[PDB]
Amino acid sequence: MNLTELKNTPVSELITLGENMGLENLARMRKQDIIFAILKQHAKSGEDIFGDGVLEILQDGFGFLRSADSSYLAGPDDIYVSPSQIRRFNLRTGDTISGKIRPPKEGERYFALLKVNEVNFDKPENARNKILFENLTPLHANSRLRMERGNGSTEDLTARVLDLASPIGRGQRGLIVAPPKAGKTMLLQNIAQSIAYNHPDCVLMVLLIDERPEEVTEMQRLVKGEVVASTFDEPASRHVQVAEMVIEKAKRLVEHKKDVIILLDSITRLARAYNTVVPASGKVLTGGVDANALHRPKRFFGAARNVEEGGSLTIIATALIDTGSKMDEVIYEEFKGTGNMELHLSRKIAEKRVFPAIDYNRSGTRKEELLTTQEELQKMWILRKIIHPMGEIDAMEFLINKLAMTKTNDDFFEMMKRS
Amino acid sequence: ERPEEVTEMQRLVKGEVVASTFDEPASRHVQVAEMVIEKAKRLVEHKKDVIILLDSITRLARAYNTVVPASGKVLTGGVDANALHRPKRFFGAARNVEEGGSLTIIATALIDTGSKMDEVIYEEFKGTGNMELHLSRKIAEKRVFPAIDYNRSGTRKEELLTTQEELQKMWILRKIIHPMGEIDAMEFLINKLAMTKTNDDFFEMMKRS
Amino acid sequence: TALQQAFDTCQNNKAAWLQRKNELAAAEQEYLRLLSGEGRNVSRLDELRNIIEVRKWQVNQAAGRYIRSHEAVQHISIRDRLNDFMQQHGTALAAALAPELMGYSELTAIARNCAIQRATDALREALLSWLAKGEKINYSAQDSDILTTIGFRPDVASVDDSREKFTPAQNMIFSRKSAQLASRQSV
Amino acid sequence: TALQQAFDTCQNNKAAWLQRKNELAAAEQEYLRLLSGEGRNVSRLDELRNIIEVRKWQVNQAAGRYIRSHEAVQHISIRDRLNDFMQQHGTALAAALAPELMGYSELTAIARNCAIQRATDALREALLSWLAKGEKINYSAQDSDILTTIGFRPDVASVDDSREKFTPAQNMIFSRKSAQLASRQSV
Ligand SMILES: Nc1ncnc2c1ncn2[C@@H]1O[C@H](COP(=O)(O)OP(=O)(O)OP(O)(O)=S)[C@@H](O)[C@H]1O
Ligand SMILES: [Mg+2]
Repeated sequence: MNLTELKNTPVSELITLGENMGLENLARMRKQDIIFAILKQHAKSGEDIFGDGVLEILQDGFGFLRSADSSYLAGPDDIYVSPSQIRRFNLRTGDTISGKIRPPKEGERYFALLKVNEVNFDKPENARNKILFENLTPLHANSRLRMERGNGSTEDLTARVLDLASPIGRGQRGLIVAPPKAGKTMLLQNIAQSIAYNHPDCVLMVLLIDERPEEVTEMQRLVKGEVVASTFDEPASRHVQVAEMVIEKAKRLVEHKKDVIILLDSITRLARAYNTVVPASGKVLTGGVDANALHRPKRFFGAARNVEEGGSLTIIATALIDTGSKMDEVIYEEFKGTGNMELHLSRKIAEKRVFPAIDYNRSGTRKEELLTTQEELQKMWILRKIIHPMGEIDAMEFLINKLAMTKTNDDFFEMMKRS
Repeated sequence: ERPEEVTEMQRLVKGEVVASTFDEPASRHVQVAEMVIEKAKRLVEHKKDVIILLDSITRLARAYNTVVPASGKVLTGGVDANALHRPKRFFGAARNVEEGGSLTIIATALIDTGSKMDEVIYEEFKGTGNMELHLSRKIAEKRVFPAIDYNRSGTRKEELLTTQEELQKMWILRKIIHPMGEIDAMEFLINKLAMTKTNDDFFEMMKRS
Repeated sequence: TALQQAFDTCQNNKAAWLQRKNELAAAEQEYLRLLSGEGRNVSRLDELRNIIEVRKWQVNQAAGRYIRSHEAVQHISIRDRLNDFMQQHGTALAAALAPELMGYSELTAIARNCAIQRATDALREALLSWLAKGEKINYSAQDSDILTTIGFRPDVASVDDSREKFTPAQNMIFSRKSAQLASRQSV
Repeated sequence: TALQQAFDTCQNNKAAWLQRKNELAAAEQEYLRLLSGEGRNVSRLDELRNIIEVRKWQVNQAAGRYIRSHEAVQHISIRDRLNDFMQQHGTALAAALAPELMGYSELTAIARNCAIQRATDALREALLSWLAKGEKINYSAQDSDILTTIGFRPDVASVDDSREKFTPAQNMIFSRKSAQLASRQSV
C-alpha cells in the first residue's frame, strides 16, 4: 500500500477511511497533515507501507523526497533519505524512487526510505554504473514531431496551422511570444493534447508558474501526462525551486535514453522570480534586473537539446509581450536569438476573432532542411512565397477558410498545388 | 476611509457591512482583513455563495507593508520583500467551488495618486485578477459618467459565462466602437441607452440599424 | 453479419435522439413557465437559458450521429444486396460489358480507370433509358424489414434541427458545458 | 547462447578498436614523417591536427565501450553461474543460512532489509576468512578458454584511453569533427 493511491483519491475516500479506521474528525485540517495522521495510525496498525517519489538534496548532505501530484511541494509528506543511500546508489536530485517507506522512530516524523527498489524507472544496480550527463550532449533536432490527428476540429485546425507555420522536432529549442489575450492557453492545450495523442511513447510535462489556480486545476484534469503547476499563491522561492527540480529531473529522465518534452509558462515569470530570489550583484541593468539574474534563465532555456545516441529534450516555452513592464522587453531582447525556433503572435489578428493568432510571416525556423525532406521542403517554400506578398491577416482568413474544407494536410498540399 | 464614507455605506447597504475607519492603527485593519476573509472562507465552506467588496487594495497593501516586520530586503519604491506576500494571498482566495458555492471578490485599485507605493504594488497585480475594469480622468472632467475605460477593460472567458448570440453581439458592438475614440464611444453608448428600458431593447436598437 | 449491429446502432441512436428532444422540450416548457411567472431571480433564468443551449447542442449532436448511422446502415445494406445480385448475374453483366473488362484485365491503372469511367457513363445512359418505363419495385428479400423499420428517409425532425451549423470551437465549449451539467446531475 | 553472442560482440568492437588504433598509429607516423621533413604547407598540418584530435577522441570512446562490454559479459557470466549453482545446491545454503531466509520470506520489508544486511556481512566475513589460504582457482569449465583469452584484466592500452573525458559541448565538437571526417574519407 503506497501513499500515491490514497493521495490520488478525493477527500471523500480519505474521510470514509477515517470513519472505517477510527479517525472521526478528518474534516478540519489540510490534506497533507491528514494523510500524515492516517499514515501514522497505519504504521501503528502494521499495514504494509510503500513509497514513491523524487528525491532531492538540500544544503545539508541529508536528502528529502517529495511526491508527484502534491504539486511538487515540500512539507510533512517528505521522505528521509540519508547521505549513505545517496553514496551507495550514486543518487542525485531529480531521481524517482519506488521504495517501501519505514515506520518512523519516536521524535522523527517523516517515513524514512529503507532502500531503493528502482532508480529513475530502472533497477538500482544498473543506475550505480550508469550513463552520466557528460555523455548526454546537445544535437540539432532531426525527428519531426507530428501534432495532426484529423477530426475537422478547431484545435486540429490550429495544430495544422502551427505545423505549416514552423516545424517542431524532437530535442529542439522553441519559444513562443504573444501579447495578452492572444490565445496562449488553448494553443498550449492543443499542442499538449496533440503530442500526447500522436506520441504516447514520449512523456508529457507541462510547467505552470504564478498562474491563476483555476487555469492550473483545469490543466490538471485535461492533459493525460503529469503536469506541474505552482500557482501565484506560493511565494517566488517555491516557483524557482520547482523550476530547477523539474528541469533537472527532466534532464535525469532524458539521461535514460527517453524522449522528454516540457511546456514552460512562462519564461518571463521565472526570470522575474529569479531576479527576486538572487542576491543583487551590484550591476543592475534597465528594469531592475542585474546581470546574474539573467544567466540562470539563459541556462534553463539552453537546456533544450537532442541526443545523438538516443533521447531528446524539447523545451517549448512561452514569453510575455508588451504588458507595460519595461524589464519584460529587457528580457525579451535579452533572450532573442537564443532559441532554435520562435512563434510570434499579434494583437490585431486576435482582435478580429481569427484563431489561431499566429504570425506566419514573422515566425520562422532554422535548419529546416535536415528536419524535413525535399518534397515537403519545397512544399512550404511554395507556401511562404505565395503567402508573403499579400497581407498577414488576409492570409490568415484565406488559410482558415481553405484548409477547413480539407480533412488532412497532404490532400491540402495537392489541392492547392493544382491551383 | 473617512467616517462620512463609512456612515453613508452602512446606511445604504442591504447585507451587513464591515468597516474600520482610519482613526485606528494598521494592526486593526490588517487583523480585520485576515479574519474577515477567513470567516468568508468558513461560510463558503457550507456551499454558500460569498461576494465581498473591497476598497482599496492600495490601502490594505500599505497596511500589510507597514505592519509586517522588515525581512532585510527592500524592493523598488520602498516596499518590503515579504510584505507583498499577504495582499497577494488575500487576493488569490477568489475561486468557484466545484462541489458547491463560490467566493467572489470585487476589489478596486488606486492609481496615479502622486506617490510611488501605489504603482509599485500595482505592477504585479496587473495579471492577478481574471477581470479588470479601467478608469481615467480625461473622461471625468467633462461629465461623461461613469468615466470608465471600456476599450481597456474586459472579462476573460466571456464565452462560458454567457450565452452564444450575445457573445458576437458584444463583439460587433466592440468592433463598431473601436474606430472612434473611447470617450466618443462613451457618449454614444449613454445616448443609445438613454431611451432604452431593457437591455434587449438596446440590443434590437443596435442590431436592426 | 454486421447488418444487425448497424440496425441496432441506428435504433439506439434514434432512441437517444428522441429522448434528447424529450428533455429539450421539457426544458423549454419549464423555462417558459418560469418566464410567465413573476420569478425575480434572474440567475434562474440565465442558468435555464444555458441549459436550453446545452440541450439544443446535445440534440443537434444526437441528430448528426443518427444521420451518420442511418447513412452507414443504408450503405452496408445496398452494398450487400448489390453484391449478392452481382454474384447472381455476374456472367450476364460481363457479357453486356465485355470490352471494358477486356481492357481492365491487363491494362495499367490509368487505362483501368479510363475503362472504369467509360463503363460507368455508358451504364448511366443504360439506366436512364431503363427508368423511362418507371415501374414500381419493392425492397429486397431479407433486407426489406430493416429498410422498412429504419425508414426510407430519416425523420424530418432530424433535418429541421441539424440545419444549424456549429464551428468546432462552439462544439468544444458546449461539450465542456454538458460535462459540468452531467457533473451537477450526478450530484 | 546469450553469453556467446555477447562475447562475440565484445570481440567485434575490440577488433574495431584495434583497427582504429592501427589507423591512429598510421596518422601519427605520417604526422611525424611530415613534420620531420620539409613541411612547408601548414594547411595539411592543420587538417592533420583535426584527424589526430578526432582520432584520439574516437579511440578513447572505443576503449570505453570495450571496457563496458567486457564488464557486461563478465557480469552476465557471473549471473549465469550463480543461477545454475543455486539451482543445483540451494537446499544446503538454505539449511545453513535459514534464519535470514525466513526473515526475508514471510516478514515485512524492513525485516527483509535486516535479513539482507546480516546475510551480506555473514557471507562477506566468510569470503574474507576463507580466502586467507588463497589456493589457485580455475575458471568455469564451459567458459574457460574464452575468459582466459579475454582476461579479467583487459589491455593496459584500454584504461589509459578510457580515462580521457571531454566536455559535452566539446563532445558535440568531436561528433561534428567525426562527421566531416567521415565525409573526408567519403571523397
Ligand atoms: N481553437 C480555439 N478553440 C476555442 N476557442 C478558442 C480557440 N482559439 C481561441 N479561442 C478563444 O479565444 C479567447 C482567448 O482566450 P484566452 O486563452 O483567455 O486568451 P489568452 O491568450 O490565453 O490570454 P488570457 O489568458 O485571456 S489573459 C477565448 O474566448 C477562447 O475561447
Ligand atoms: Mg491564457
